[PDB]
Amino acid sequence: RIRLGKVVPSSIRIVLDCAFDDLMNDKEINSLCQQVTRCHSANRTALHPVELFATNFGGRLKTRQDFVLKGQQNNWKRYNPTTKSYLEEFESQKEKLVYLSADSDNTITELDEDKIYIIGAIVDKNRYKNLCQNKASEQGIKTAKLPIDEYIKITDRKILTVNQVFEILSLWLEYRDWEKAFMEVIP
Repeated sequence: RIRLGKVVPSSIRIVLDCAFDDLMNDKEINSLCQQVTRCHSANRTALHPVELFATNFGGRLKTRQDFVLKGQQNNWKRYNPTTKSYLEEFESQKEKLVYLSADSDNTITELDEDKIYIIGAIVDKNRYKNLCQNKASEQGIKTAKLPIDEYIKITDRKILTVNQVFEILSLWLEYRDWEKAFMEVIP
């Protein structure tokens, strides 16, 4: 791709919620692990890089990572992995958390610089009905989906990966146009 303009970092924080390794087999972990790297690489070159968080980061996911990258991950900026839940890291900013979920009745129309956007670090999330709605709802936090229904077939929407959702958000900061952003990532 070709990026127009000067790189200005963003205040926004984006959290990969990695507490779902109960759910996946090894192959799915291996695949999640690659999508995590991919989020970081798209962040590395964004026009407006965020602070990327990996919460509840551990277990088979951390293992697969160190296995594949052999330590390069520790050199990643602006990248904050932590065993703590996003609920802990952001104890003082709970009302600033937004859990993204295709099942929300809310829709993002813009991202705010003061907010914290969560992506469930889960593969084939389609086997799990309302999985991320249930979780955030139970926590008292707001959920929202991306405003992309006019651009994606409902059966493809459910198939969007963790880096795809990240890339859409990152690319939105650059173009401030949800359709330019979406099209850049999908076709």
